[PDB]
Amino acid sequence: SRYGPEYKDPQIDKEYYRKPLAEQTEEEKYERDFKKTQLIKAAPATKTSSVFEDPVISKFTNMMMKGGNKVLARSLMTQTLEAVKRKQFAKYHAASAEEQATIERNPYTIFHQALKNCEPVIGLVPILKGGHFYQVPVPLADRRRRFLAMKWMIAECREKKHRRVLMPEKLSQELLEAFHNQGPVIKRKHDMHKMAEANRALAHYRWW
Amino acid sequence: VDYKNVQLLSQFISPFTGCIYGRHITGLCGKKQKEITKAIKRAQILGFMPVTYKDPAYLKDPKVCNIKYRE
Amino acid sequence: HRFMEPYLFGSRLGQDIIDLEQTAAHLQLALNFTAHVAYREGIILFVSRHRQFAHLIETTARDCGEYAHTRYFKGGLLTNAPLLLGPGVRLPDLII
Amino acid sequence: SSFSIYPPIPGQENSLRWAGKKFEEIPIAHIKASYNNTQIQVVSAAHQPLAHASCGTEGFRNAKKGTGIAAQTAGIAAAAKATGKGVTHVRVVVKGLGPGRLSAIKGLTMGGLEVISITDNTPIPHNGCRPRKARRL
Amino acid sequence: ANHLKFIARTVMVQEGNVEGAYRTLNRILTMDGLIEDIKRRRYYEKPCRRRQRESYETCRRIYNMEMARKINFLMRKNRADPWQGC
Amino acid sequence: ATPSLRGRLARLGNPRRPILKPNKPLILANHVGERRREKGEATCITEMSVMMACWKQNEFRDEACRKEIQDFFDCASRAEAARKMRSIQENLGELGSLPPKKLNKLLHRFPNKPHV
Amino acid sequence: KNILKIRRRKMNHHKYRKLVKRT
RNA sequence: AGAGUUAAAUUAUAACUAAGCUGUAAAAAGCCCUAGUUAAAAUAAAAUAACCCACGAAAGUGACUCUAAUAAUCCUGACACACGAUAGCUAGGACCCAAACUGGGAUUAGAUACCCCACUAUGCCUAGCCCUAAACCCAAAUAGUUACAUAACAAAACUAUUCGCCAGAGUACUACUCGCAACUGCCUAAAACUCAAAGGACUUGGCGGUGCUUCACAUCCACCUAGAGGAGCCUGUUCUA
Ligand SMILES: [Mg+2]
Ligand SMILES: [Mg+2]
Ligand SMILES: [Mg+2]
Ligand SMILES: [Mg+2]
Ligand SMILES: [Mg+2]
Ligand SMILES: [Mg+2]
Ligand SMILES: [Mg+2]
Ligand SMILES: [Mg+2]
Ligand SMILES: [Mg+2]
Ligand SMILES: [Mg+2]
Ligand SMILES: [Mg+2]
Ligand SMILES: [Mg+2]
Ligand SMILES: [Mg+2]
Ligand SMILES: [Mg+2]
Ligand SMILES: [Mg+2]
Ligand SMILES: [Mg+2]
Ligand SMILES: [Mg+2]
Ligand SMILES: [Mg+2]
Ligand SMILES: [Mg+2]
Ligand SMILES: [Mg+2]
Ligand SMILES: [Mg+2]
Ligand SMILES: [Mg+2]
Ligand SMILES: [Mg+2]
Ligand SMILES: [Mg+2]
Ligand SMILES: [Mg+2]
Ligand SMILES: [Mg+2]
Ligand SMILES: [Mg+2]
Ligand SMILES: [Mg+2]
Ligand SMILES: [Mg+2]
Repeated sequence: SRYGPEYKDPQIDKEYYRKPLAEQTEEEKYERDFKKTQLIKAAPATKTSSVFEDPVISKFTNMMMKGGNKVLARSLMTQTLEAVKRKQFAKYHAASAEEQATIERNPYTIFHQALKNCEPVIGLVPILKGGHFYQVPVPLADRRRRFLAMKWMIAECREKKHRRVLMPEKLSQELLEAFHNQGPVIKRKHDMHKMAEANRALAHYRWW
Repeated sequence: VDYKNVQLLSQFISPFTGCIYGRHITGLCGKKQKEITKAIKRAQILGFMPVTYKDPAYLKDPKVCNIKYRE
Repeated sequence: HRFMEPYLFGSRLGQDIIDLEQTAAHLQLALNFTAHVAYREGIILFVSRHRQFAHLIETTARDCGEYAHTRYFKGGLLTNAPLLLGPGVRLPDLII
Repeated sequence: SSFSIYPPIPGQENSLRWAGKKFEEIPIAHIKASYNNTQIQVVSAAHQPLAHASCGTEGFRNAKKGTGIAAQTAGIAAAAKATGKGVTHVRVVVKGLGPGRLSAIKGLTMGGLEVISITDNTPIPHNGCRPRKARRL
Repeated sequence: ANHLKFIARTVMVQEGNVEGAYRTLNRILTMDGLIEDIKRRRYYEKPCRRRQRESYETCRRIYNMEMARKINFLMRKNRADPWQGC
Repeated sequence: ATPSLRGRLARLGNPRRPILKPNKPLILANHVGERRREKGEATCITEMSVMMACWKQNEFRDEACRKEIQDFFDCASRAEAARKMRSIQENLGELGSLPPKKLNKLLHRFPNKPHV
Repeated sequence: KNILKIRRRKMNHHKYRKLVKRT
């Protein structure tokens, strides 16, 4: 908040600025953007015009970080991606042509699919009625479900590993297990869905 | 107003319920609202007119009442 | 209004008809007084709060060389003159 | 298109058929909707019981079975057991004013069953028995 | 009970839409006070409580009626004002 | 038409006995009340129950039913859009009537006279 | 307000009735 | 006041069908000789009309029919005469449903309460008692006036004729008396003693486990991050010394 409310967030996308001539409403829109004499916040250190950066990978990176270490967390993220890659190459060369057509070697699509598989559909909020606290099923917003997915991942791969075991190892393990739906993280998501069905009547207590 | 004629009476009754409409609905002098009422009650217990619904036969008679159910 | 009845000629079909004989008799004396006040060099204020004729009245008073308050009347205006208007003041010798 | 909200009187010539049957021949779904529970029973026009489903029958328990979700579940279960005996259409009779009225009705609809008429028969004394005393003296 | 069944408090569904039919029904019952009476009869209300309720309701109705009447009588004068900044 | 006020209240002249006992005096106030905000109820419960039946049947594998999950999500989005966009338009448009503020101003322009 | 008087009488009477019961 | 009648419920009781039904903020206990639907007497109570404002002296009276019937050529008037809601009493009959009491179940520190279930006196009919209510519209009856005129609040202010009442607060709808089908009753109704006030209306606050709006931006809930409370030490309190 060293920026007044006057300051708009920057649009970092290059493709937007490079190819303007085919869209009327957007031409009018960013015309109104700069011509309004609108101040713009200085673009963040984390965010780049890079063609190689995934916002989700960056969020997970941040969520891994302890203290002020961007270096150590980016390190463990890099190492985990590399570990998933090489684990899938090791799984690729020991297989046969069919399974060489099937198996995915992209650590990015494995990350995104593992997290989409690990995100919960529905959730639980406590509600006070008649001097008792009842756990009630609540539909969740998208961002909340993504968050829950990532946080559950980091929670498990921090907590449940043996102390000898390194982080990129355990994390790549669980990324590949949650890709295939068989990981303890998806078991947690299932505990949530089962506790959301056990209480389903109590869905009337929700007033919103 | 005569208890013997069920048509005129059942004009002032709610079709679905069998209730008697009030003044704000029928729009009568107090005298005639009274009269209609007493008449209805008498015709109902003497066995001329049904209590719990308007007799289907009289459904399509002129509607004099101000109520609108279906909107 | 109850005090208006001696001034009414009568009521024609619910509308009240003011007796214009009395109206003339009164308006005579009113104009008489008003002129005598202006003759002796004293301040005449036209007061109305009605927004139709506000402009008309302000115009009228400006053209008689007289003063008009047609606006929202400030609370202590006549009672507490010295504070609202100034250190010492003259007050209207007649108000219309 | 002339559509009457009012039903087809028996003595009338009126021709409307649902699967060829007269309005009178259609089975009846009785829904008792009470504050603590909802019971549903589908019956022949001849008053022979076809199907019975309740919120208790549906494996809910005390407070839970009051809710509209439970009513809907019982409605679906009822419509299933009823279509098993092959009833396509039904006339609904709703007895009582409670949490499970509408839920049990559209739970009959959701349960793959067709509702033609919806009647409300709720006991309305013209002053019979005095009801029990008000709570919080 | 001794009356013929299905002639009263009955609505026929149109084109298979049940929700609108039930709505029509509920509006009927509410119109005739049947709902308020169903609700009021769940517990006995002692004659004096009743008397009080009726008196209050009638007062309420008088006030509401009269207020709505002054509203609609005054509604014309909500138009944009002619004399603005006079 | 308005229910009659003749002979209803207890007064020194009145022959009969009171019908109405007014809690507070019946005089038209120079303002109206503020609209009562609607009591909220649970939304999407139907689609939820459908989805939960789907789950109970298919043993809680999400891959099994992709329709009920997507439709519950769709419904929740329509409920959010409802909550956000309905607040403003329900707080402004009264349909055939006026917002309580304008009504009050109007009434203050033409006040009830108890006095005089 | 006036209820204070009524409360006094209420209590007195109650007490007295209790007394008659005992005595 | 009599006599006759019953639409909606509800129930004995069968007939199918279902294993549960009932009950709460939530449960337990209860019931499964239960529940839903289809049949149904008796009993009791009288939706809507009624946004009406009638009848009766008051209490009261609002399902239907009929009989009988609502004093005074109309001032006031008792301790005399006749009535008088609910509860209660005596005797006989009824009993659907409700329900003091009581017994179970919860709640709670306790809960001889509020909440849940069961059941009784009692509510109903006949006959006789009892004679009280915040029996208050806290505004006497009969004639008038809208003149003079605002303590406050409330239902604006007053004249005339009457009757009934009222002389600080408690003590006291009490003790003692008379009378009374009342015998834990009603009625009538003091004093010793105690106090210097007791009261009525208002004003401005504060408060409210009171209602309606609008909010909380590290902030209550929902939610994010890191810690404290457990270990050792460091340092400060409290005790003991
Ligand atoms: Mg009490
Ligand atoms: Mg009278
Ligand atoms: Mg009051
Ligand atoms: Mg005392
Ligand atoms: Mg008798
Ligand atoms: Mg019957
Ligand atoms: Mg019996
Ligand atoms: Mg048990
Ligand atoms: Mg009746
Ligand atoms: Mg007479
Ligand atoms: Mg006399
Ligand atoms: Mg008595
Ligand atoms: Mg007896
Ligand atoms: Mg008994
Ligand atoms: Mg009971
Ligand atoms: Mg006990
Ligand atoms: Mg008795
Ligand atoms: Mg009384
Ligand atoms: Mg008195
Ligand atoms: Mg007298
Ligand atoms: Mg004394
Ligand atoms: Mg007494
Ligand atoms: Mg005594
Ligand atoms: Mg003595
Ligand atoms: Mg904080
Ligand atoms: Mg630390
Ligand atoms: Mg710690
Ligand atoms: Mg420590
Ligand atoms: Mg110290």
